[PDB]
Amino acid sequence: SGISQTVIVGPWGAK
Amino acid sequence: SGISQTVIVGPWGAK
Amino acid sequence: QSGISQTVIVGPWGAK
Amino acid sequence: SGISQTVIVGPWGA
Amino acid sequence: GKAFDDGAFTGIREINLSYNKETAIGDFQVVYDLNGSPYVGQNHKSFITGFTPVKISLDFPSEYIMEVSGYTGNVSGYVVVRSLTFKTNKKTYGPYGVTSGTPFNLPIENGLIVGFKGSIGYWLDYFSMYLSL
Amino acid sequence: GKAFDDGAFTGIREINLSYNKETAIGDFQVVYDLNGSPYVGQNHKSFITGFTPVKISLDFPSEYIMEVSGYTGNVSGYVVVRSLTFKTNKKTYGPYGVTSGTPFNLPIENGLIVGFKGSIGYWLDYFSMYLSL
Amino acid sequence: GKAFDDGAFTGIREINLSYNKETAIGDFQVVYDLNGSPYVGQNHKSFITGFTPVKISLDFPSEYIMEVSGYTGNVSGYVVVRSLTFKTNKKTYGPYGVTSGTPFNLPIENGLIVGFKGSIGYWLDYFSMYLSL
Amino acid sequence: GKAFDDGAFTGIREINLSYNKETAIGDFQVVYDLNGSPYVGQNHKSFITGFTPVKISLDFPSEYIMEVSGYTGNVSGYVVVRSLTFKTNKKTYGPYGVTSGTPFNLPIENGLIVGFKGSIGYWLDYFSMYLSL
Ligand SMILES: Cc1cc(=O)oc2cc(O[C@H]3O[C@H](CO)[C@H](O)[C@H](O)[C@H]3O)ccc12
Ligand SMILES: Cc1cc(=O)oc2cc(O[C@H]3O[C@H](CO)[C@H](O)[C@H](O)[C@H]3O)ccc12
Ligand SMILES: Cc1cc(=O)oc2cc(O[C@H]3O[C@H](CO)[C@H](O)[C@H](O)[C@H]3O)ccc12
Ligand SMILES: Cc1cc(=O)oc2cc(O[C@H]3O[C@H](CO)[C@H](O)[C@H](O)[C@H]3O)ccc12
Repeated sequence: SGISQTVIVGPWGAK
Repeated sequence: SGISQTVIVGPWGAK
Repeated sequence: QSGISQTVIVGPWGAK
Repeated sequence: SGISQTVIVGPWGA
Repeated sequence: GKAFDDGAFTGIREINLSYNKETAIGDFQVVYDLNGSPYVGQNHKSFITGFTPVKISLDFPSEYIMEVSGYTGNVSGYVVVRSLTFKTNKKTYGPYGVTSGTPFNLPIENGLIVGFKGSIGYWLDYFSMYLSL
Repeated sequence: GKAFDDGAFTGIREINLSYNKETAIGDFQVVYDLNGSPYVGQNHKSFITGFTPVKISLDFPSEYIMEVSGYTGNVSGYVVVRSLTFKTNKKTYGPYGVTSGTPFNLPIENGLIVGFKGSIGYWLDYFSMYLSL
Repeated sequence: GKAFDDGAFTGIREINLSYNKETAIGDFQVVYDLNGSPYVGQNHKSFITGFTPVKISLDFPSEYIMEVSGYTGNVSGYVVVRSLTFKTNKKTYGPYGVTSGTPFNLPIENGLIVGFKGSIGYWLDYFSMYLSL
Repeated sequence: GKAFDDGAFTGIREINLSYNKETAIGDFQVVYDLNGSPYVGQNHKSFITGFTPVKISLDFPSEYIMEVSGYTGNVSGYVVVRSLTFKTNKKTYGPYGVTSGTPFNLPIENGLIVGFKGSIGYWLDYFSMYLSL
């Protein structure tokens, strides 16, 4: 796909 | 510099 | 998706 | 710095 | 709660949040950097009011966040983010909100927080962070 | 020419450029993706006018650029980008301009063009591309 | 302790660690992937012996870690990593060690752990992780 | 010819290639950096002999490649890489080979070449570069 990706960390909190 | 970089998370623990 | 980390790659130059 | 970096290739042209 | 996702940007210029010490984090909004200019993110508001406002204005790009930490816990039967702290290379902002429940912390040795996503009901239910070089 | 630098975004939705058969590429403007919404880039305009406008509308996000090619050459004493072609996974757009002089090409095996920078005087003098995953 | 830094690789094939049910994490070694082939990392050893070894063998590349969690706290007057758990998209490995002290956890929504660094004396003193797409 | 793919590393320490002043590039081999240690890449050998070797030893990590350029053209009826030049922040190495046919160039404004892949028969058929921050 033509969409750039980034690292994401988390989530913290509720489900 | 000629050294490749990367995201680093932490440290957890002492110090 | 995968346990394999990804890298930009440019090219190729030469025969296609 | 606080500014995110990206690979940049070129320039072409001059 | 209502999910939000700001996506990723070039950096962070300011964070406006709110909290109540009886409960948890309420509102959350961020002015990001986008290629050199301020980008005013949407204000993700609690469904209620009564919160104390906090404005964390960073000396961008000299100043950047090196650690985000906080507490999650049960408020009135809901697991929510009760407190947040933002440490930069210049000083510490927070804690905001009561430091009770289960701690978490994300120190960054190399790299930048460049975006936030999450969900806010009466309180900030959960959040995640985009990281980049 | 006047230097320009859009910086980096999430992807590309449309490219608008202009060219003249007698000379070289004139104006250049990109509609980027930014976190799933369109972001209309600055329009980088020539100091002069009379060029033929072209609009390349990509079917974002399934369509993306895989190769950018062109020619540089002398026009009225200036070395400029005389021609551009943009190849996507779907089709080829171009060449636009004059295919004379020295060729260049950047094919991409893995990754995405997410921004442009360069300089425009009477014509597009040169340009570079931001690449990301 | 002795500091160690494996640097960054292409992903993770195995983790070998050791622990003691009364104390903390002792030894830590990783078999990384490097460009589709195993790379056997340095074995980072505690100054003492007597630990229970565990081998965590991942079905690389389809199985990868999505969360690292554990506890830090005091052992003989030193803050050390008392417990670790590694959650993949397939299974949970752990907890190994003693689950008391202060919890921490790094869930990953997008991206991979590609390296570890840290320090080990009698026990794992601290550690960080390299993250990458 | 025979495909090769070194993968991606942390940097480049040395490039050992061979070429013929009357034909194209033949053998290609790279000593990479891998987290501070030299990584001796496989030697990718031409199917034939009669080349002149060259050793490009970089002052890693202070010296690094800023532009790869060269020429592709016909040799015995095959489109091959006829010539290569490596410019670093310190000096220029090359041209090696025959400076004829269709030019190409990959200048880098930000980032690093961290790997090569390609194919070699009697001469270097084609190649690609891994780029990273
Ligand atoms: C404290 C309290 C008082 C009240 O009258 O109603 C609610 C309703 C709540 O639910 C919403 O907020 C939650 C926490 O942020 C969660 O998002 C839930 O899905 C929402 O419905 C919470 C607290 C109340
Ligand atoms: C008077 C005149 C006539 C002509 O045909 O071209 C030019 C170009 C000029 O320069 C501007 O465009 C250049 C090529 O793109 C370059 O960027 C320069 O820096 C611009 O000022 C000026 C006058 C012309
Ligand atoms: C339990 C115990 C008993 C003893 O006689 O000496 C030590 C020394 C210790 O310190 C070493 O391990 C620490 C935690 O891993 C830390 O690395 C320190 O720098 C080491 O020298 C620990 C325990 C002892
Ligand atoms: C000069 C020459 C003479 C001949 O009889 O056969 C060949 C075959 C060649 O092919 C090999 O090298 C090519 C270019 O490097 C390409 O890789 C091909 O797939 C190889 O088989 C080359 C030269 C010849």
